[PDB]
Amino acid sequence: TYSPLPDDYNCNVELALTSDGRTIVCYHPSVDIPYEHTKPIPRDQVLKTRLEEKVEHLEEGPMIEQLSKMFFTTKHRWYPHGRYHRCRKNLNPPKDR
Amino acid sequence: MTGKELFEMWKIINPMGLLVEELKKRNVSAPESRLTRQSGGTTALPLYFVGLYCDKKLIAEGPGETVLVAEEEAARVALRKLYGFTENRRPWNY
Amino acid sequence: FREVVETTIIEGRITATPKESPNPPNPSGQCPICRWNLKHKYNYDDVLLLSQFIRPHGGMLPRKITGLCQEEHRKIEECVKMAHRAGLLPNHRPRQLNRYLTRWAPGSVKPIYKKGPRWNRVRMPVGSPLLRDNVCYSRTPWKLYH
Amino acid sequence: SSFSRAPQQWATFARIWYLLDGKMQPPGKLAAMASIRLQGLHKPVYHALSDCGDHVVIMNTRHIAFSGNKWEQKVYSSHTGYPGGFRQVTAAQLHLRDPVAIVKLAIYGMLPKNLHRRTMMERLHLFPDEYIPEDILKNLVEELPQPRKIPKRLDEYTQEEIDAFPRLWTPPEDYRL
Amino acid sequence: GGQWRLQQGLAANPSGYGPLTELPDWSYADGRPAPPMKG
Amino acid sequence: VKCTKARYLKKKNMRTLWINRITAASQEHGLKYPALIGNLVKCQVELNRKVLADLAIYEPKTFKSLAALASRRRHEGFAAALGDGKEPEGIFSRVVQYH
Amino acid sequence: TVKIFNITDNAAIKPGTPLYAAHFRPGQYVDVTAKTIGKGFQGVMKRWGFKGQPATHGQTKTHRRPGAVATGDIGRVWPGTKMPGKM
Amino acid sequence: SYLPGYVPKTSLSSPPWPEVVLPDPVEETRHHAEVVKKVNEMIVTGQYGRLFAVVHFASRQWKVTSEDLILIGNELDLACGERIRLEKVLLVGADNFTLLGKPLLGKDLVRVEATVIEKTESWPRIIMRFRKRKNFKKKRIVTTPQTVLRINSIEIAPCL
Amino acid sequence: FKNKTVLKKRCKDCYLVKRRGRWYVYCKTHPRHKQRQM
Ligand SMILES: [Mg+2]
Ligand SMILES: [Mg+2]
Ligand SMILES: [Mg+2]
Ligand SMILES: [Zn+2]
Ligand SMILES: [Zn+2]
Repeated sequence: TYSPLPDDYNCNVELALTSDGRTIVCYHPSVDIPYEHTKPIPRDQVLKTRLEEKVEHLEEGPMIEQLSKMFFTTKHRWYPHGRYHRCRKNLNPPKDR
Repeated sequence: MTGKELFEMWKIINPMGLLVEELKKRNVSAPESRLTRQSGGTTALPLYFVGLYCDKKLIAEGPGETVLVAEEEAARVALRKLYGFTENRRPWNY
Repeated sequence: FREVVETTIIEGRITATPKESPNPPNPSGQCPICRWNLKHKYNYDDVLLLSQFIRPHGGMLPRKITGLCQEEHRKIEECVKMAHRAGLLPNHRPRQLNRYLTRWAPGSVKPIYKKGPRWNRVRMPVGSPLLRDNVCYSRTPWKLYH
Repeated sequence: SSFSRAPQQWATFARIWYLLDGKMQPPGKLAAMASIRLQGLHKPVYHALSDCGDHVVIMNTRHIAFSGNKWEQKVYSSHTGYPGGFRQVTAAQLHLRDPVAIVKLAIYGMLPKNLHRRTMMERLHLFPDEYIPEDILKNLVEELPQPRKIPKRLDEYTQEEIDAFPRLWTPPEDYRL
Repeated sequence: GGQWRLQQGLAANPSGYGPLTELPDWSYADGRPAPPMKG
Repeated sequence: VKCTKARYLKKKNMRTLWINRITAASQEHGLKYPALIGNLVKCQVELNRKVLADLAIYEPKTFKSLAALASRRRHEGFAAALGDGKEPEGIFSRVVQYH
Repeated sequence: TVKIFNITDNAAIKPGTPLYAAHFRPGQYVDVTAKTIGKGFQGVMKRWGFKGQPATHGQTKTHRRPGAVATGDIGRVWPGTKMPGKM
Repeated sequence: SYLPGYVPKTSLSSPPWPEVVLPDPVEETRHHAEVVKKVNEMIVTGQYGRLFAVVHFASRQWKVTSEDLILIGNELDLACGERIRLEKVLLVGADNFTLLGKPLLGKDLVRVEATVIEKTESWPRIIMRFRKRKNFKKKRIVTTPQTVLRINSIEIAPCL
Repeated sequence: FKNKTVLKKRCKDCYLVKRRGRWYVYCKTHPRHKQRQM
């Protein structure tokens, strides 16, 4: 009836000591998300259904405020940069794993 | 082939199709997709964790920015689990 | 208790009175607080105890009648003032800014326009120096000044 | 977890929309947990250049509570930089003008004073009442628990609690009360 | 945890005179002991 | 000169980042950083801050095991402090002795 | 010019409607808003009514200028300082 | 009848933290035995894969797995291409179980095998001292010798 | 009122009241005895 932590969010941690007492053994199988805890996946007569291509060009001000409102950022991220920094940027960065 | 994954070495097109064919040929029910976890949704950067279930039992779960790509990634995870090429599998004995 | 009515005819009657619970854990105590082992174990939240020790109209009962000692009486008085300001006694009323731990009366403090240097800073008092001696249950003591 | 690399990165660095309630909460305790969640310091993948803050939605900011006499003592100062721009308003006056200003200013003071601060502020969302927009309400995950414990007014006590608490003293039978 | 380690007699720094700091770091894969560390 | 002194600053900042991430993971499991660290040292588990943050990120189940172990050691210490007598030492509060 | 008039809900009039001068009546009080006569860039005497400097008695090229614009302790000029500009 | 010491339920009467009762030691010891036996049967069967280990080496702690690389910052008196046994294993873990030493795991339990694959020098590190108006400027350049090891294998044995 | 640091009752009718955070000496019969604490 004792549990050091709740056993319902990541894994079922069971602690143990060996009989000599020199090593600690942890048994932690994962917890699976239940079916009951999930949620189901959400679901011109005479002419062609013409594809609706409109791209209203917006000025720098309205475009930056639209981007900033959509991504919850400030305008300063969207304003451009100069040629000094543009050529300072590393376009072949090192990549690990 | 040490540090690469299955669908970086072997390109596939319809992981859901491959998964349902495998489940049909090993005689279990067709997997049901359900939205296990969800963040955002009305934003431009959502997170969807879609799980694949069989007889009300979880066989896979996968993340994505949309529900469809989350379902596709969950299908890929299920295929890796069935084929045995999983990320925490036993490394090669040299 | 005792009531008086007017109708001119005025008369008083004796009505039913509550009694102490039968077996106190410390029968050798003097005040009811000392008797029931509550010496440092109550705050302004404990409106059950404070409602035992107040009048029907929010005022306070005196010492010769409550049996309280002086330290306990002053502590109950401050707890009752803080409870009244926190609104924890909705039915003990006389005759919107939400508060708790309010030491002074809200219409008598002037705003701190000039805080001092940080060696001579003007602090805002919170709580009560009479309730300074309560049980801490913490490795950091009560902060009486914010 | 056997994910692909791009979905694994998306899952690791995805943003979460936490929900926080006002209703008798100190603005600074609300602000401490809001600043933690807005910076991303609750994540173990935290780094200050990892841009790993999340969205915090605080409601009922009109019903916050100040301990002590801070409603009448605490002064917010600003200066419209014209000669004579110095304004000093009490927390009461500021609350009666703008019912999100106190919580907003507390969170603003607790966030780090760099060029990321206003970005975290624009991921902070404050609403004075129970009303939250529908898009935010479909965005939310995890209503965080309240830092204060709602000391439970006297008339809210059940009769079981009232008669379980013992009567401390005997009143004299001739007192007017 | 230095005062706890002092109370148990296990130094104060875990890099002081314990098995963790005095046992050899490695040995040859067939089982031959390593030449001793200079520290 | 900045390079030469930034070596020291690099070591200090990396320890600060490790403490931050351990704090985050411990608080996700309901513990605090002093609780976790002190009770792991009392459990004689000598994982440092670097590998503790690494386990916080890449092995969440191993970190939850460590957090449950530290929480149990904290509870054993509390129970021994309240008992104050010669009650048995506790399973995880036994100390392995070396000679 | 289009101008926006704040009205209550009971004073709504259909868009596209003509308005005349008998909307107003004699013996009443009105407020009249307009862009004033522009004077261009003007100095402090015409813009702000500064007293300026005397003509004779030794004065060098200073008859129509602002004197000190601030004090010496502040190393700046306060915002809103009256200076030459567009009137 | 109230016991002597009964304090009525107020806010400060009882401690804020919930009361915790630990398991009875003999039943808990049998539980430890059954958990260790289950994990030992898991090791015997082989229901694991991709072990990792936290290993103490060259004053440092490395979280290594199989097929790994670590860069030790000193020479290691070993020829290139040579297999050695890492021994001071603080932790070994897998999916569904981990093993923890106090402070070290026994060498009968876990074996870490690595291989010296490179012995090299670090890029030059500049040490410059400068104090102003006191003519204090010195420059030194060092290169610290280094050894790159590949972690080959992490093997656990049934010994619990 | 007169400002005092030390408030003293100069009559038998003077009474001490703490109002708006300060002590006051009020006298209903000798109004010159009115004192305000500093
Ligand atoms: Mg003139
Ligand atoms: Mg001249
Ligand atoms: Mg002239
Ligand atoms: Zn007493
Ligand atoms: Zn007088």
